[PDB]
Amino acid sequence: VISYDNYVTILDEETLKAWIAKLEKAPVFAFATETDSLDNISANLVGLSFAIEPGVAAYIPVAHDYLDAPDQISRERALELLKPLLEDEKALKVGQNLKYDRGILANYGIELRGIAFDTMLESYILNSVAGRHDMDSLAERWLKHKTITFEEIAGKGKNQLTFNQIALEEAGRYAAEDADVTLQLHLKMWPDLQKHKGPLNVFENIEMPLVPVLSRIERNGVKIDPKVLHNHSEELTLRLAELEKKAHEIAGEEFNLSSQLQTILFEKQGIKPLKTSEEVLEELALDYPLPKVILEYRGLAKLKSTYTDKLPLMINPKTGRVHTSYHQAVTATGRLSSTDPNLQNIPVRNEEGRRIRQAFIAPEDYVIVSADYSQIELRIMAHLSRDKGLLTAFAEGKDIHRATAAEVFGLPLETVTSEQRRSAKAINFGLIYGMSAFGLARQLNIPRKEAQKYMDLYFERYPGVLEYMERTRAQAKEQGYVETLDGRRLYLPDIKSSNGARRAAAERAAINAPMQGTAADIIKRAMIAVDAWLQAEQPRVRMIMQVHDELVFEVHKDDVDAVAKQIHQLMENCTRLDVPLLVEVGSGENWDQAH
DNA sequence: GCCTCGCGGCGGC
DNA sequence: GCCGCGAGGC
Ligand SMILES: [Zn+2]
Repeated sequence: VISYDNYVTILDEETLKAWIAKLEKAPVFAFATETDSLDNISANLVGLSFAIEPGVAAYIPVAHDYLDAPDQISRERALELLKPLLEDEKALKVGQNLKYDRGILANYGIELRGIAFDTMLESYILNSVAGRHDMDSLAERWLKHKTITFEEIAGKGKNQLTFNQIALEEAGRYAAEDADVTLQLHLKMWPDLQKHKGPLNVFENIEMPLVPVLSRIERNGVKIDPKVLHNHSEELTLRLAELEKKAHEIAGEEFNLSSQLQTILFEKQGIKPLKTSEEVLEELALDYPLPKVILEYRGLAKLKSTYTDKLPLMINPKTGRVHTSYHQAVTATGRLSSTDPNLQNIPVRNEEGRRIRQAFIAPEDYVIVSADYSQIELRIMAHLSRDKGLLTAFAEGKDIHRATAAEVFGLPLETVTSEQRRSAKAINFGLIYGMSAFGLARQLNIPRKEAQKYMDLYFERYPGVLEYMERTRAQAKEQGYVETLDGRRLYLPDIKSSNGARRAAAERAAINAPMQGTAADIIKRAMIAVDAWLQAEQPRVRMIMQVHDELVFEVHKDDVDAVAKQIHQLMENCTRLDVPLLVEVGSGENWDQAH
């Protein structure tokens, strides 16, 4: 197993100073933080652990307070001896999700500075789709070492012990083993990473410097107005009733129900539909009423609970603000998923979604400033296909949907019917998602091979797009992956799936990911760029959220004119300067007003 | 306290 | 590409 004889628990200053001297001369050192809660802003540090060499790791208890607990170094002293090591940029620390550890250390006025290697990210940059990137999983994968899962030394459920209650030597067993494994994992992964500059560059210059900016954004969080949501909740209740009523105008009783089960699904028999919702029961049809009205219902109920009713319950008591959680190593293409307030999931073009964005308030004398990337994936696609047509559309500011419509439908720009710009929009966005022709016919759902004819007309006027496409489908099967403009690799194991039906999903994915991924890398770079500028100049502005391509700030009303200008300089410049970039900036007293 | 289906999650303690 | 939480039958 692992226990009390491996790692040392440091309960006295003399030993601690000895360990600091060796940390001062180590090339890189690991390190962990042990707390009494996962809330990075309300958690109290309970102990730390460091490992300098496989097997050589120790635990330092500072705040264990159970019945009759042994005397320990105080948190204050342990930290004042550890602080200069912790803030020394020349001291390269290694850890598993060092964003947490940065936040906790930030709570004591300590700015963690040697954030050199984060194992969870090395895993993610090594292979995005390889599997779960949590340490227990990396331990079985990279080292076949079954670790001590947290649940063992703390218990499960309600009477789960928090770390400070857990006995000094058991705590030590987990925390020091953690520190040690983290280091061994770094020792396996960093070599492989160094192999080939694509991935290594993303790690070195996007992924790792982003970690402390993500701890800043979460700890800033957002200010929300619980009143506005409550009004929209009463209203959402009302609206559900109609659906309930409108839903029932298309049928039925009977009911016991609602809500799912055999009750709504019953009608798949007599309300003659083809035959687990959102999904199946393709109403992709105008009528039948049942798989249409109950979808309008599920959607607003969702909206109601998930946002309108949960957002008021998530205000942090210490800050009076909501702190969304950004997960850096979870999506397959390189994007950031926000959870708890999952900003990505609030509907952009919907009337009930525009109310939610109104709840996000700018504090007194501050306004919300939004900076969004103007359809960057199409500008990225334009850059990946070397198609002079698309390049020029963007060069002289032509609305690409209308210019594309003028070429595809062979007609003068000035007279483009809006009826044609829509058909041009569908195709254009289609190619970004690697839309398999029928995809167009089902998105712009009403034509058949007319879409096929459309694709022909677009590729004849824009050959570069399918040049791009074939080249990508090629390197996809060939190498087993596709890379973004900087080197991020999506590994596609099923591109060669021996006609495994949706092997073609990997083909789609192959054309999709380079665009999604380069956009993602571009935003991360912009984030790093802006944050840097904030840490140096410290203007009255805080970066409060990031979602889908826009970055939301909270700039002081007086300073907005220069700040919106700086964002405009930073973002479309020290980012992917080889793509033609446009960032739209808005200001309003709330997120939607700034949109 | 128990089972199955449907939507939103995956790190850190 | 696999796990969880929450609702409805019960
Ligand atoms: Zn930890």
